[PDB]
Amino acid sequence: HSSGLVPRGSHMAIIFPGQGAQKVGMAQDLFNNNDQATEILTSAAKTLDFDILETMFTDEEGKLGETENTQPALLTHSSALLAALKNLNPDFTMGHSLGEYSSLVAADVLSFEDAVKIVRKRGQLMAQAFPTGVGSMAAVLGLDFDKVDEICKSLSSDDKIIEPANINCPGQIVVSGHKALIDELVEKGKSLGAKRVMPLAVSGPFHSSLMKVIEEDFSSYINQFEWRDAKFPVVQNVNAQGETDKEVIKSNMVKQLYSPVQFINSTEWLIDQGVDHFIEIGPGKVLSGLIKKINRDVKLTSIQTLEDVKGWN
Ligand SMILES: [Ca+2]
Repeated sequence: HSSGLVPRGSHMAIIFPGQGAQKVGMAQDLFNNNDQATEILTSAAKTLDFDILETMFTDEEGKLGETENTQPALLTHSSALLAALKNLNPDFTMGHSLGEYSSLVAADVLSFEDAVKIVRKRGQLMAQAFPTGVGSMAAVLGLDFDKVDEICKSLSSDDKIIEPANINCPGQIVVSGHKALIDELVEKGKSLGAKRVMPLAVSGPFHSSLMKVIEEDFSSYINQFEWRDAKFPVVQNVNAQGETDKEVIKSNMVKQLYSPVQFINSTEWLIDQGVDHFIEIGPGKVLSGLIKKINRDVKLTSIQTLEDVKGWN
């Protein structure tokens, strides 16, 4: 201001949701109503080997929530919104699990066509990593991280493991690992003091050390594309810090598979750099809800529809 002392603040981060934020009908309002968004949607349609747009808009096969489909659907919706927005001037970005790929497209690490192929393979490898019934995930609500981690250490036994996977906000920690231990937690969660332990609709033990089984296949595929440096820092899920290096970001995308999503620490790191406005771009406002529980003073904007794009523009 007029004192010549500009407070740390006024930085803005654009952020992107992942699995769990999809909805049938997503992006149907953009298609053929905005040229930039439609370029992205038609790119995804021409690139993918299934009918991504039918799957997003009407999902007559009820497969939108199967992660091999949901991942490219979410990337496509967030990127289509992003392409339609004018003078979005982010200082940083982050995204939740799949959402980090939307950050990579936003920061020009990856082109949209390279990223949509990459996340389709990421979804197919995750979906096929373990047979039905071997690994799963559950949301533990109402407990501090230290208590959830203790519980996980107690139940991990007999060569089976359960680990904190998605560290979302105070009172919401998703855990992941062998299904027998996930189901024991589901059964005993109330007695252990959790407000609610919700088993989740997932095909495997995502973001647990068990996902090392797909590291090699994923590293091999991602070498088929050119990765670039980021134009502004991507706060990565593995380490909760801003990264711009192409080789550091690429290596962290492979580690991301089998490492917990550090959403609380990434949110905190961004606020400690002076981010006071987060703009969520995608279907739903799930990350805005998590950030509100992390810090109630920062500003939250959600961009979900063509009308929200018009209002911003
Ligand atoms: Ca990854």
